[PDB]
Amino acid sequence: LVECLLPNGMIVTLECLREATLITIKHELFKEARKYPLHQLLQDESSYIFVSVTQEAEREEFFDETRRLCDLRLFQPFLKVIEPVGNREEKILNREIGFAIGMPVCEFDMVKDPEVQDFRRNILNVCKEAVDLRDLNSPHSRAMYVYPPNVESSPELPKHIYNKLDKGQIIVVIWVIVSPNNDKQKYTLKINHDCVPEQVIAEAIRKKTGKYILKVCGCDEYFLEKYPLSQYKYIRSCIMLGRMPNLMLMAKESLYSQLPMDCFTMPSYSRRITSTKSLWVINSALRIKILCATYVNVNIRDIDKIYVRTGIYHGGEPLCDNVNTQRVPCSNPRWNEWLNYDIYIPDLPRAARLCLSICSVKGRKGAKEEHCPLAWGNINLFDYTDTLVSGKMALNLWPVPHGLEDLLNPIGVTGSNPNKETPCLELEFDWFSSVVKFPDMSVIEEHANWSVLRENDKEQLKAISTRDPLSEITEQEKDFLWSHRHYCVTIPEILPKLLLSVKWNSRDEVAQMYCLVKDWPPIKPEQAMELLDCNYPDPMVRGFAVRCLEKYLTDDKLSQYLIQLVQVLKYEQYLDNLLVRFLLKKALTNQRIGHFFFWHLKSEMHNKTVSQRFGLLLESYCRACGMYLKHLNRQVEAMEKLINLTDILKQEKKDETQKVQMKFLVEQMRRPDFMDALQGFLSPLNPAHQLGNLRLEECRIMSSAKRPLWLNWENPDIMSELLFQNNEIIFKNGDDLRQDMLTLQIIRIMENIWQNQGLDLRMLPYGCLSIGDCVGLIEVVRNSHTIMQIQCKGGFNSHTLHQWLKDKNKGEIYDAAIDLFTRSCAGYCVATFILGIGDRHNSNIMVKDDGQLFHIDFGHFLDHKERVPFVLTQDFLIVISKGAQECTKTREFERFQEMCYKAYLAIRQHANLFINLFSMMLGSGMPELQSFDDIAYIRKTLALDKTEQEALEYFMKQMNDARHGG
Amino acid sequence: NNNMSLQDAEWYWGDISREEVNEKLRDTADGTFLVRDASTKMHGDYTLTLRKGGNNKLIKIFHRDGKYGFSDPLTFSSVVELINHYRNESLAQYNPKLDVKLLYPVSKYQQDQVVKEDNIEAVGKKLHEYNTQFQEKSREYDRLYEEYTRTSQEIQMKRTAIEAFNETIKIFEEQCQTQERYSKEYIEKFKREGNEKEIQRIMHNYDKLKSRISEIIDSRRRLEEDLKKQAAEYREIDKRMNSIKPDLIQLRKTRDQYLMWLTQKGVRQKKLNEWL
Ligand SMILES: Cc1c([C@@H](NC(=O)Nc2ccc3c(c2)CNC3=O)C(C)C)oc2ccc(F)cc12
Repeated sequence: LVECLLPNGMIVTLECLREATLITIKHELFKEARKYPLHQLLQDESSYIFVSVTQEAEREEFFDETRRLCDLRLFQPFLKVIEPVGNREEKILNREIGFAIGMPVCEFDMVKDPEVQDFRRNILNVCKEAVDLRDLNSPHSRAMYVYPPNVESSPELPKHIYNKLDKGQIIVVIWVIVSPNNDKQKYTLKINHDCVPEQVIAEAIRKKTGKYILKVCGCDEYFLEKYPLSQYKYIRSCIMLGRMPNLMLMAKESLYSQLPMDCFTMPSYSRRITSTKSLWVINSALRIKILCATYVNVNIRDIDKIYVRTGIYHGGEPLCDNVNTQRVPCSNPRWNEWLNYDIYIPDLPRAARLCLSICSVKGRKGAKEEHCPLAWGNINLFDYTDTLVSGKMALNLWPVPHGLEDLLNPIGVTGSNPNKETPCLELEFDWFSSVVKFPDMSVIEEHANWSVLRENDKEQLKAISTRDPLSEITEQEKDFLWSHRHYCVTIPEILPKLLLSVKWNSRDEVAQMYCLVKDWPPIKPEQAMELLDCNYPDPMVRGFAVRCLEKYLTDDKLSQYLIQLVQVLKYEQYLDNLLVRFLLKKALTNQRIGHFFFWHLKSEMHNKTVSQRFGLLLESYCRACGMYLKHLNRQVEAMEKLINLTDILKQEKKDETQKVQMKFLVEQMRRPDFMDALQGFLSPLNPAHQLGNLRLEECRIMSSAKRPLWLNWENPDIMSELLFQNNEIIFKNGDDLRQDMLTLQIIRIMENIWQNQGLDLRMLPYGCLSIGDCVGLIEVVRNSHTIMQIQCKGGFNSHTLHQWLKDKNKGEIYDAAIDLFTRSCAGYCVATFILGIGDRHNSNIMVKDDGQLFHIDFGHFLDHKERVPFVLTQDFLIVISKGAQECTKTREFERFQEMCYKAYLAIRQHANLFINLFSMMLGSGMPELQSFDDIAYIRKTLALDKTEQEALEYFMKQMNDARHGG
Repeated sequence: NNNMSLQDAEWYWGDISREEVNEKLRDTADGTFLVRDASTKMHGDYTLTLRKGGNNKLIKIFHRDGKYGFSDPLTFSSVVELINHYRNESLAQYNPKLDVKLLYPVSKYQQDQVVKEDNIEAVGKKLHEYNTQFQEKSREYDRLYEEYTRTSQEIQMKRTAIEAFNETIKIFEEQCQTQERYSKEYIEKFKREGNEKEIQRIMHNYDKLKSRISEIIDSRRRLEEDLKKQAAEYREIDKRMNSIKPDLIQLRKTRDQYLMWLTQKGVRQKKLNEWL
């Protein structure tokens, strides 16, 4: 039953079914109005729509009558009938964008803050300069956007890959399914490895006797750019494994006819729109008043006093001493006390803040006054328009991040807790009779041009420029660097050191650095990513560390370094900065970046501290992505179904056995609405694979800790047998998956260095992705068994893994299932040591099909942080020494230890890059990566205080202690 | 003389990490200091860390040709000499921007005497009495934290339903005033023929509208009953944590001060996990 509200003061009770559309509910509505009094003042069915409130408490109107009843998400079943209002399709697009990003677009109009409202109208030329670039030369330019080249940054090959090419010749299979009755004429060619994709096809037509495009059979990847064929990550990865690259020639127009022409229209808000003193003229200290705390939640008979501790910081470091207030009683928290600071007004840096808090003094135990914070909150001192805050101000206070004992939280976010049932705190800043700005960059390069021969110790500059970012720095060195600042422009990789030496609470230091960064030579983007963590908050530093990404970072590396470039947006202070104009101009020219751009932002919209600047950033992507918003909506509705179905298992069916639960699952999945959302959509783990028809016989509930969910799809491609022919995925609801997403990204960056050295160690960094709050997707690997399963079958003995792996393959190939168990049992030991991983046993070690030695389950890696030594169990030695009885002196593993030594070193010549990725992740909110005290163990396993030859001896001692260590 | 050996310098610590000096100069008055061995391990460098106004300054002690100091002219005998020279002189001699005197040395015999039960027989029993409670503040604090983070999840839902009823109830009242516009002149004043249809047409339609507009207001007023009952209990469990968190900080200073006084300095045991 639905209650309609007619346009003439009537009310009709209409019986409904839960699949009716808006037409069958509306066109039948006006035929029911005949038997009610004022039926002649009504109008025809046209020129009327509905309106109602939804789960999100929105006053939405329904221009799209093709939607059905259950698809609306109403609050109670009522309706209303009016005439339309507004633009017709704009109201349809604003409902799409609001379903993708998880919150209404109308919410961002009830925000009065003038900062939120100039981002929305000025960001729209980054969303427009992209769309005038993805569509410059069509249809070709539109083609590269949707299917972009998946290439590698380095054209030339390692030496252990050029060997497998006899005279630089590749063998490729060019399928041609061009028979009108879908018959296939496979070919075979012998061509070079430096051949462009318009010559592989230019000669496969003279074999047969133009205007075509290649494609990876099974997963529709395309070769559209004129590169060397060996540079693609498919060709380049077949020459490694010695497999055969299966291509399939296709026609252009069969591709261009799946590229629907989409357009971008400026939104509604596109068109809705004196006497200043510089900061260098004021003469006063810095004084801040503290009126009162609106209310705080502390017990009466336990806490005695409370006070408000404050401080003036510049990116983690205090610019002066910390000040307190008097200890008022619990009941009457009012201070009204001006606090004074020993900082001088023209000596405030552009990125200064105010970090305050409210602590409690238990005491009553000798001189042991044990202080404990109750809340915290930060605020900028300047404004996004360069204007010092001068007035009164309120501020709601966040909760203390539980696990943190410090009395201030300098690393948190600057803003007010949007919740309103929180302890408030009124402040008041000092009026200077007008607006006080910040000087422009032309009155700052004169204060330094006004306050203004080789040597023999150039070796100490080099000795410091090549140091660890977590290494010591002494007072003698900071003055040595700053004094020799006009020669550090020949050693450009020293700039992260020359900036921790300058003192930011004095405006002659800072005024001279700005004229020095303005001419600094560019750095490698592997090094200009240190200048974006929580230690370099100035806006001229961070605008140097972004002109280096924009001309030295490639789309290969950006795709690898994108989980950290989305965490250093939380370290920003304003909203319309230069890091967001870069990561948005990229997501709007490459749907591979935009796919993970979306899901990384969307995965953490549930967190209230970041939930307003991401939402403003999603909304700007979803409005200019184009045709790809339709696919993202179909992916979001699929996960929504899965989250719901799993909740019922976790709450209602959480007490009977698995018999009833597996039948309820097939009972729920066989349902004709669950079955229509879970089919025919791309994959969140990889946008190039496309899921298909589900398999109810394949899907099952797993007996793991949380009881996750197994799911099996089918490849809907016409050559899915050549590549794999099933997509299998795990779905987890209740376990955080950011600890592993970062563990598997290190393993994938380790293996990429080894491959370019010439060491052919082989890892398997499978896919992982967190979609929301404690919910994510775990990729499954085909034809692999855990060591526990392989050995429990063969019933204690230590030759079971060698007997099993010998049975499963034998003959001329037995010298490859032992070469591969060794090229991968070494890599996963020079990696589970460098990262202090000690949670390893049978059930989380897996050997794949031909002896590849695969590690899994990087989730409880922590929860106890002497140290973690090493493993090298005995039965993995027998497989290395070819089953010989005595493995300790075998000749085969002496080239085994020789290749663990070459590995440990190459990960030690790249220890800075690994340091600059755990430090970009400190304000992420992960409970075990908070301060630099946790990235300390990297320096104890890589031996960074020692020297190189002393480092190697540290690791040889580590192996031998576990080679026979128990 | 005043030149002693640094083995008995109470302010001397020697071989400890940078990450334990940070929580010894945390929120302490200026002129607090200690000396420890360098991390590069040249056997005799002895870096110095100074707390001058929030930051932890770190100063190098060079050791050329049996002399000590900060600058090139190393002209002192021992570190106990160089440290005592600056416990009564200002550091502005070396650094014009470092006018601080080494006032408060971080001793180590200060807390080693605070321990009680001199005999080791009471050390293992005064220890098991302080690990049963710290392992109880663990459970007692997380039993009252999920209950906190959970109830915060409920208030945000109930607080959103009220914006639902405040919209619905406003969609009905916007019709009663537009109903009255028509019902006065189009169908009842014009139909003055003593007919009873108005008792069935408007009298039976305007009644169900008024039985609905108030029917919804009885559930908004009802929803706020548990929201007020829940927002009040959300403060009662937020107050219980504050009476537990500081006491959860003291028992971590009493176990560790009993796991070091004799449990390790008296013996280098792997027997740690049975005497707790
Ligand atoms: C954590 C963590 C690391 C670090 N690893 C460890 O700290 N291992 C370790 C665990 C326990 C103990 C020890 C060491 C020593 N003593 C113990 O008890 C690296 C940087 C060394 O890398 C990560 C990547 C992704 C992610 F989510 C988390 C991490």
